[PDB]
Amino acid sequence: VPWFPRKVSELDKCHHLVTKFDPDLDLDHPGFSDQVYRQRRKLIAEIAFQYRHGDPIPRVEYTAEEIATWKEVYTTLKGLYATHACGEHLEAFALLERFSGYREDNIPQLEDVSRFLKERTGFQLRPVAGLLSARDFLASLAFRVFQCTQYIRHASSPMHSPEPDCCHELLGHVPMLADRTFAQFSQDIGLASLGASDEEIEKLSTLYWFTVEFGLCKQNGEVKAYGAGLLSSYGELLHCLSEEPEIRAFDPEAAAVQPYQDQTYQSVYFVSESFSDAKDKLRSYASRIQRPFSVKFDPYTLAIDVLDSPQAVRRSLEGVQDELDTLAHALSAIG
Amino acid sequence: VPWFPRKVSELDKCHHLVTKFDPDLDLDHPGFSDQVYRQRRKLIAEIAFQYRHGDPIPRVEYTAEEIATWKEVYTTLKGLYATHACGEHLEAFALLERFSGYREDNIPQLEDVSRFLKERTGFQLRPVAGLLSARDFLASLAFRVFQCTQYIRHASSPMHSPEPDCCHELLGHVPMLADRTFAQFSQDIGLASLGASDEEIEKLSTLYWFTVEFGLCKQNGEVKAYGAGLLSSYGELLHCLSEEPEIRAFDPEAAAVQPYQDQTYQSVYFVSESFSDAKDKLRSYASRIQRPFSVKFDPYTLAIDVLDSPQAVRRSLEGVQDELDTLAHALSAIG
Amino acid sequence: VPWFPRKVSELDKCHHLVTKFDPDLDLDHPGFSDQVYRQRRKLIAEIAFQYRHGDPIPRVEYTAEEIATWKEVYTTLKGLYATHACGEHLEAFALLERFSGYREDNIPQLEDVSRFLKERTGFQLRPVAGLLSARDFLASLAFRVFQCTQYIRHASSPMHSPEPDCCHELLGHVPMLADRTFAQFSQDIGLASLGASDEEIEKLSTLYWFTVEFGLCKQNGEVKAYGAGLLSSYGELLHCLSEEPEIRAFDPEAAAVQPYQDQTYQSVYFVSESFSDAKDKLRSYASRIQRPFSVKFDPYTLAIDVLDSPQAVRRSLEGVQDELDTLAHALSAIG
Amino acid sequence: VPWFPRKVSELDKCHHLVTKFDPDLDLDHPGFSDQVYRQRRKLIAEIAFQYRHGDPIPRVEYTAEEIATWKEVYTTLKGLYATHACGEHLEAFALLERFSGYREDNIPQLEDVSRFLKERTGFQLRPVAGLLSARDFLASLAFRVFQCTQYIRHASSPMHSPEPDCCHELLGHVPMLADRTFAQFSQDIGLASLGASDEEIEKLSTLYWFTVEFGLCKQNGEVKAYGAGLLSSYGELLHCLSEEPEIRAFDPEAAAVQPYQDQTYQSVYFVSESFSDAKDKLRSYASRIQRPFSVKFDPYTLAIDVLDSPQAVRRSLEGVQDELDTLAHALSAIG
Ligand SMILES: [Fe+3]
Ligand SMILES: [Fe+3]
Ligand SMILES: [Fe+3]
Ligand SMILES: [Fe+3]
Repeated sequence: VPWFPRKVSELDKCHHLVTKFDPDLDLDHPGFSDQVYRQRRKLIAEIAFQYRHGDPIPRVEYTAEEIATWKEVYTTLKGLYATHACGEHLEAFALLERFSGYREDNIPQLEDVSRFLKERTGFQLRPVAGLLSARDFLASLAFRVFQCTQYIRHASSPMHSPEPDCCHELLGHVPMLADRTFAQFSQDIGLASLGASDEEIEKLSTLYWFTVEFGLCKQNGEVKAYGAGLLSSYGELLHCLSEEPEIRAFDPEAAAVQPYQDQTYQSVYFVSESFSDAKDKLRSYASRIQRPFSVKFDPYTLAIDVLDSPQAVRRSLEGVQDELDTLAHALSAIG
Repeated sequence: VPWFPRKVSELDKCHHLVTKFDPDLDLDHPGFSDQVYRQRRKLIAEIAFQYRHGDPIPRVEYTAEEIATWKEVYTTLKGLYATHACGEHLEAFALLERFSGYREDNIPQLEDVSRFLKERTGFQLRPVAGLLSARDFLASLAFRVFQCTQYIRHASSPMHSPEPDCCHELLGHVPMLADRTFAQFSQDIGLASLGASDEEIEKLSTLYWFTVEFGLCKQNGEVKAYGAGLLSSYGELLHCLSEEPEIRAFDPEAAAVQPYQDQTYQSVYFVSESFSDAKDKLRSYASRIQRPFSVKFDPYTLAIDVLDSPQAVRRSLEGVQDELDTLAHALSAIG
Repeated sequence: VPWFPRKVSELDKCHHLVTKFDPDLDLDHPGFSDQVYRQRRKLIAEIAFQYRHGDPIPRVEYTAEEIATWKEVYTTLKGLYATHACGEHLEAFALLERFSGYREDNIPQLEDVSRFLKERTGFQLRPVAGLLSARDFLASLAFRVFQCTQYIRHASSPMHSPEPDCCHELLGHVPMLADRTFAQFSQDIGLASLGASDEEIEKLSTLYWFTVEFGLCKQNGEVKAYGAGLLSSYGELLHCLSEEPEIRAFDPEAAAVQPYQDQTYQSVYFVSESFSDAKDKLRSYASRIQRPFSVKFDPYTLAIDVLDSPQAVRRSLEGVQDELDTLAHALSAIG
Repeated sequence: VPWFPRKVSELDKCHHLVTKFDPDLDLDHPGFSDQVYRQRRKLIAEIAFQYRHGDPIPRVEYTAEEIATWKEVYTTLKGLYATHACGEHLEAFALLERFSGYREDNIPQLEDVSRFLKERTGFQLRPVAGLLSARDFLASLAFRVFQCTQYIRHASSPMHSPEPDCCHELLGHVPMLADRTFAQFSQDIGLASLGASDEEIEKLSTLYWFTVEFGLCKQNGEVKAYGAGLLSSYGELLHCLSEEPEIRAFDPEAAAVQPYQDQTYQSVYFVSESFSDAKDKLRSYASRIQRPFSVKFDPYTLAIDVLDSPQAVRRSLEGVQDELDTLAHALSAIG
């Protein structure tokens, strides 16, 4: 049986011995002349090392050379939201320009966007250095905890980034995460990954690559993009509605074993009619995932309840009935 | 219509113009020769002033004269947990001696005990100076937020305290709050106080006085105490099972308009068979609480969904069916 | 594990193999000089001989003396329904008098009152001569099917009957069965009795003796009677609220093993605050009833679902999800 | 507001002043030389006139020539069930050949097949002469009551029938109605027609024409037919899988206003992936149907609860938790 966390406190200690105190190279593209950026890459990874859950995100000081490229990705891509982007993202980004502080000059710290996501849907961002485990990033996302990075792509590559940075996720991930039914859907991707096998971790990350990271929506009839990495780079948002890639309909099995690269612009895409339809289709795929149990996210204590017994489903079922009797008493109150 | 909070971010700004920047006197008993304790009372009042939600509780430095009285209330009342105290409190206090850091010499800081309650039930302790509003302390309690006071009673009164301190709540309130059934019960007391009138606030606070603050339980046949203030003082825990006060059965309306004082050891007590019997009896009382709506705690975003329409109950009921479809897909998985 | 029916057609064969084609004597009191009444009992018994489920009840002919003692029990007991009887039974009796055909001169046949119960709550009266198995009558009452006797007590004993007749059941059982929550209550006793062992069958029939057959209610503060046999005989309805019997509170375990006779007017009675509270106490008793499975009454096909696996509870919960999506769409429709 | 029934007893009273005591002609094709068949059509039309609910179906005598065309349709169409027909029908027709009494020589009476539908899903066949109101046949279907015709098409036209006969519905309708999901699905079509406007009756009947009467399924990958009239006539069952008609995908609104004829083999068909997917897609279409309320089928009393208030939704919701606490105590029983 593969391992999965139980509390958000247990999310740290068993996912830092595998993901942290690791001396990482600069980028997988080997060798940069960016040593003062590498020390900026080294200090930015050391914030997530001593960070434990419940402690706040320590704020990041920024020099102007990554602020100006944060400005360069801002003024390009915010103008690129009227082009080909999801309309749910447009109202979410308008909320992020008022609440979080999405601007050209000031890059928002990870705390104030985390305080935004707890007030909208209850997600929180979690600072982490690497994407080094595909399981642990998915196992955290079940806890309504999005693993996020605190670094920026380099000024030499301001448009295409081979690794997810704050320009990737604060503009691509978390404006989708401010949606309610997407955040329940993106969690149920991670809710299927607890104790899931390594090919199921791969299949869910194959699924996660094509309906959250790089996924195309359909709002008001017209097809728009809602993927995180689609709304993170310059030409790919122009590429997804362009027709030299092909857009399949979103299927569970076709997104389970889909081949994918990470460097050039992706060929296969998955059109999703709505975030709820992605949630209904993840309900079909998470059922057939073979597992000796299943898990329910217990959102009061923000934990995971293993349903490895009929008795465990019962103490979840009264957790439904204590708030369904709330609905039974609310329908008496209103009227 | 009275005012009630909507988010935990809105819990601070509309409950500090009414409860904070108030220059408080030392104690309601007028006149102490405790000026170096009054500046200690003043600095412990100002830590909650600029405290905003989402920020952690800053740690408190302690001089030895309140350490020794924290040591005095510890070695007496932990010895008084075999006598007349709840067994559900007893295993909880055993968890509080291991996880939170309860001992003789060091008083546990508020961050470590609040991070404990995130792991158990999802309550959090929130630092506040005064008990200045009886509505807002109940209005925060629906948000799974317990208003708590970071000061200590004076060394001249080590046993009886006229005001709730850390010796009141960190030994009386929180080890009840770590129970799952009592936390849902104590929140439903606060869930009736949202938008409720001032005599309904007073009816609920008289109810809160007799089934959370001073409430007596019944485990293993014998009657024990589970009240917060009962498990907070020297002689009162020996007084509640004594027969010179009378213990009534816990009733919805006979706890609503029950008279109460605060100085003398209390006469009337309310025996509760279990916390679930306290929960279903609050379900009967909060139903008849007259209100233009009812409110439901949204445990994902830690907020309140006001159900003032049939449409508002639906967007809760979609959250119930997405919760139940997790359960139906779990019962397919287990078996 | 003993035997219990699954379909309503399987209420017939395995409960007529043990309770039918039995040569029955006239009364358990030894010896009547009433051979024409014996032929009446024999013909009434062979009405239920070839009766299968889905067939209507064949109408019963009545001569002058059973019509006259029906008039006697009707004009005594309807006049006594103002005396110490349930007001819910009073309004249900008014509904029976305008709907089913309750009058002094004509005794109502079983078909019209059965069509009334399928109109109100969905019970059906089902003709059978003897109560020969205490297990099978309860296991029928699981199916919302009340086994019922199509004969009349003796004319020389118009007030006290040693056996349940139409003057017993049509006066005491069926106007309680037309109530919603008491029907769901009395169905849950048989739902507890499905596949239960012999001393569990004895305990559940013993409970049924004290909360359906002879059970006492409390409406508007005042104690009244709602039991079947209490509201079936003349002197017992005035005896039960007299003080020479003792009335304990309704308890799940103290009604399970409570001793009882049947000839003398009963000593111990069980006051119930409401039929809903009786339903909660039967829920708490039926929880602790030891059984390798449970059963859910599926009221669409009127059948019984064994929950002996999490898969069975899943395909039970899917119908709950259809009927709750019905409510979630209804709350969108209304507003 | 249009009129809708409330009980199954009230289903007869206000759907016989509008559909019964009307002298109907032989066929809509004007003029047959079939006077002794017209009296056979008349006596079948008069068996439904004095029919009431709860009163069972009286048996129908059959002479040779309606048996001889029942001989003809049973040899041809049962051979046409391995070809192009739904496999869920095939196991149901095998269930219908065993239980109901389906054979070549004896046309089964309506009582033995209606006793089967109460045994599987809880539907019942209700004898009626004409389909004269498209609302009332839909308004009955919400009650799990299928309006059905106890006559047979003439021997001169034994393969194509201009009107639904016993060969239409006992081979087409009821072996679909024995499915658990389809009976819930076909009721939800009728559940949208309560108090619905005449264009909504027409929109539902055009919907009912294309997903129950003439609807094509997709079982095990291959496309098969599950429509009632498709599995009722000779050449149409080979026509629907043929390619000179076109089979659209089943849609909510494209089935609502879809034009249709009745004489020529139908052009447009609606492929449905499963009966549950048709139930999900009727959940989407009947949601957007404008109505002053919605209706819930209360399957205990076999009646309809009109949900024109939040209070009416609440007395449904206590029915949910009453059988959810059944499920909550079942998950404790099993384990
Ligand atoms: Fe990302
Ligand atoms: Fe307190
Ligand atoms: Fe009886
Ligand atoms: Fe038809």
